[PDB]
Amino acid sequence: SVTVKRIIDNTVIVPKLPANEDPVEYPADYFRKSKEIPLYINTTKSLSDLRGYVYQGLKSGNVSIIHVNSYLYGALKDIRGKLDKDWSSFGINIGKAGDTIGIFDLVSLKALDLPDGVSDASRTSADDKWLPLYLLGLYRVGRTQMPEYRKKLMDGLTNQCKMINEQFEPLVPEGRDIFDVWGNDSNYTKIVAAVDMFFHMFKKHECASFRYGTIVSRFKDCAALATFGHLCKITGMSTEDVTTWILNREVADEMVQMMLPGQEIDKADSYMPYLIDFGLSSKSPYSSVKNPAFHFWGQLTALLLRSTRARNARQPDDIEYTSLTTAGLLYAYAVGSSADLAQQFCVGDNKYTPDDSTGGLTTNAPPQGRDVVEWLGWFEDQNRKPTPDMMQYAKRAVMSLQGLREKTIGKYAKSEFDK
Amino acid sequence: SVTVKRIIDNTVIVPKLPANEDPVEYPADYFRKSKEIPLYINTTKSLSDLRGYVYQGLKSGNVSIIHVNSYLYGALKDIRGKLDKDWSSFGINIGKAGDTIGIFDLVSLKALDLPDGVSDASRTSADDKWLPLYLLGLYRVGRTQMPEYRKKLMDGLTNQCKMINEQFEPLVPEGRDIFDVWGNDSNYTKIVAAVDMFFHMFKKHECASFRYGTIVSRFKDCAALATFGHLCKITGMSTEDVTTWILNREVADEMVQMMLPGQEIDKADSYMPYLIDFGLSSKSPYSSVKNPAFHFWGQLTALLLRSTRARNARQPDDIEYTSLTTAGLLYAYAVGSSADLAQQFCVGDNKYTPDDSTGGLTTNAPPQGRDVVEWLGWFEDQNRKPTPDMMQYAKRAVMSLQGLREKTIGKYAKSEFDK
Amino acid sequence: QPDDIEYTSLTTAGLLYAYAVGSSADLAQQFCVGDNKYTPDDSTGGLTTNAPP
Amino acid sequence: QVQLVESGGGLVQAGGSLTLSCVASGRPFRNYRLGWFRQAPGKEREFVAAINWGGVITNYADSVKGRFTISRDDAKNTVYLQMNSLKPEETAVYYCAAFDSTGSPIVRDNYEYWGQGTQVTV
Repeated sequence: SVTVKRIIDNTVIVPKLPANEDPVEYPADYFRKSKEIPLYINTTKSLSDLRGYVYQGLKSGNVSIIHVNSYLYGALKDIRGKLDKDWSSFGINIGKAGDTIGIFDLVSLKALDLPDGVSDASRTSADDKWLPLYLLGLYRVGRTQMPEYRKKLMDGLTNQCKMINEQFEPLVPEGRDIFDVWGNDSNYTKIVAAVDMFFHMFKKHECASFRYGTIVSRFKDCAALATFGHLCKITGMSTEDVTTWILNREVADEMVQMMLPGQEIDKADSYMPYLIDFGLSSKSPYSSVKNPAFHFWGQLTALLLRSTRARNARQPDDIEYTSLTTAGLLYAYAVGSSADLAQQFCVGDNKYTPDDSTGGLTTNAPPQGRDVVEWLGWFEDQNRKPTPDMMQYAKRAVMSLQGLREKTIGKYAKSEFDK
Repeated sequence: SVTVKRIIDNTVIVPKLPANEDPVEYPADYFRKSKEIPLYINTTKSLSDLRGYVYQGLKSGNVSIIHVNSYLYGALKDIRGKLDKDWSSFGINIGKAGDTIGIFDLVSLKALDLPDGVSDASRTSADDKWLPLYLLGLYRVGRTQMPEYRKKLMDGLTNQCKMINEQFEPLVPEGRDIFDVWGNDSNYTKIVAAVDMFFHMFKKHECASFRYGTIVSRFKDCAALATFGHLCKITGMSTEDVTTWILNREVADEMVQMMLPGQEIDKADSYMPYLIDFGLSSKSPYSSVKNPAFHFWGQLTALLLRSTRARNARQPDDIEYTSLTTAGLLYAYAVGSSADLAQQFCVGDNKYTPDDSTGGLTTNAPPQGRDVVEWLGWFEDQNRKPTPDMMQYAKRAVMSLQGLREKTIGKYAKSEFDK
Repeated sequence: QPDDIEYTSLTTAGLLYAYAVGSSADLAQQFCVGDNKYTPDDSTGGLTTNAPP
Repeated sequence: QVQLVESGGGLVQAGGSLTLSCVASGRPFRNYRLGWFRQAPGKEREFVAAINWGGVITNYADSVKGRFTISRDDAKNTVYLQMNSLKPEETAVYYCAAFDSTGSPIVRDNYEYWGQGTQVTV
């Protein structure tokens, strides 16, 4: 905020824009208020009643989410695992010593305070096997509006056909709209998140197949973090080294935003990956909506470094495409030229001995490592304009790309450097 | 882990990524706990009952995997071979002296603790001949979801037509989903692995045709090792020489991972090639999923050295394509230029005598052998940038490649060097 | 595109503005490891004039 | 497994109040229904009161409505139950029960765990 005046008449002007809060909620700021997350559920009706409730309800268009929650409880209540080591997260010691932990030890059971429904018989305990797998799979199916990508219902149908050969989807085609509402019931999401969190620890459980459909709950609305992992993998550099190659102020603020020190983002098994479905946070701090310049920068740099995932990563709105693209060009060019090949194994204890008697002064050549302090200086020697070898390198990287979707950084990079 | 600070306000940042364990289980670490692998099977019903059980079950969509295991036992129980020399693996002396060894000496028989099924008569002992061959072939058929590559059922159908002229598949077309579940029964895999392991030792048995369908169990989930063999064959260099040409840190860690010294990876007939179906390991250490940079590097180098198998090898995800590709380019260029032709046979005891009176100083020329210590130095004289003769060589290798699949290193190399 | 405006002057202004923002990426180091930052060199005195700001 | 201990019983004057408690041991960090039952001399075990896990849904037998009150503190893993305006018809052994779920049944076949019970004489 600095004073601005109109030079024709010395009139003072106050340039101001509309403001949008859109604050950010971290997971660990939820647990300092409540030391436990509740699961609202109805424990009145019996299991074999709920089986026909949700089977006959599934066959038709009418079904109560309260009945699929109350059915998923008792349908998954007697599933267990033995902890090899202790399990604690955000001050919640879920598992103590060698005692076995169930799938609902993670949350606390509360009572929901009713749907009349309709019942069915002849439904044995052989449907308790896959009906949870089904209802869990429809959460992953019912989150995508693409007509052919929603055909993951064929892979849920297949994964249950593996459990019982004569399994065919008990839902009408109009059902493409039936389970789309299930993702709005907080307790259903608190169920799928507990299922995925449970089966992440107990990996080779006989019912680990249930994780299909709930795997989309892990790190949901946390794309930018996964782009940081993808960049730290594609570049081959450490997290602290990649962190230095951030040359844009927005990516700096966002990188400071993701790396707050008390959110267990590094723990293997934690409540953090499920901060959205558990209700630990209503606005994730690790999304590509609150970290747009980081998503664009890291994804584009990866793409220039021969990435495959980035070919379909989406281009955010309202960011500095020019500065971000130049930064990604210098970074990807630095990593591209500096392969840093070094001998690793020797036979007769003979290693490569570099020759230091090269004194013809081979200057005006790019640096030898991947240090930012040297590539910024070389780039200054290039007048902060990308050299034709950099632009040609990027053209080499983005050309021969085919089948590119619109609004993706693959078509963006191709449309930017391939001409 | 090194301290990183933000230079605008000295704020400390901790760049951290989500962690995934995905540990690695070696085969020899299984045998220090249990000195034998069990096969859970049901020995209640008779052989001629199981013949109609699985024949009439095969003709329809319903069949019990317990019945095809219990039938495969007695259907293969009286098959034998005479050992020329002793046979021991991981502290298990399966064969002693000259005594004959059966197909289930490898495992220990335990009792499975039932499927009601349905029986059939008129089924003689002439179906005991090929019904095992069939049920074993469907394990190999039911592992591929490609529509025309799953037409190996025509080669199982053919191989049984050789046994009995009027053999036609006793499975409905929907059966493309019937044997896909068989691969999930641990005891069925423990059967196919014992069949293949048995028929590898006894090679010219009259029932060696049974190995068809079980051959896919040998070195299953062990691709990277086979790429090491393929590279050590295509290059023509020794394993220790090829091991030195590893210039990437990831390929170094993975190469150290595969070559742990107590896993019998060099024994001709061992339990190691079947560590997955036998249940010796749940996560193989030799897969192209735990050794991605090695698979990409070795396969690409092979492809540049006129390989045919590499034209369809798949390109892994999240690796350093740039550094790996440069390493494979220097390696393949070194092997390509240095044919190392040397006289082998002479007539009048006259050999090629090289001339040492060449003193015009033909420097700035590539090295003469395939030593890494010299090619790294020459490459340093090239400023660690591939010379136009190297890029032109790779273009010569990858051009004229047709019919390339997507996501394969053939289309990758072609799209990288052919322009 | 609105009607009845000075397309010529407005377009020239947008060209100078967009060219200024485009050429001046203003890349600057943000995080350092061993407390080493980019130190610009002021000993460049060959007079690289006639260059954009 | 779970163990339940009933405490708070005794004799009281005809028309007097009383409050039983039930302490749970074992695995209190899991869904488990809480109900009170009783059995009179030569009378089959009958339902008295129940409470859901969260501690919002409750229900009482007709013979005790108004008088009795049920409550639970799952932090201390217990469940109190006030018994005001007692009557000699209220004389029976009172049992604390648990069935693992998210509700409270009105029958005795819905529970899975039972205490040993306390005598209450009026």
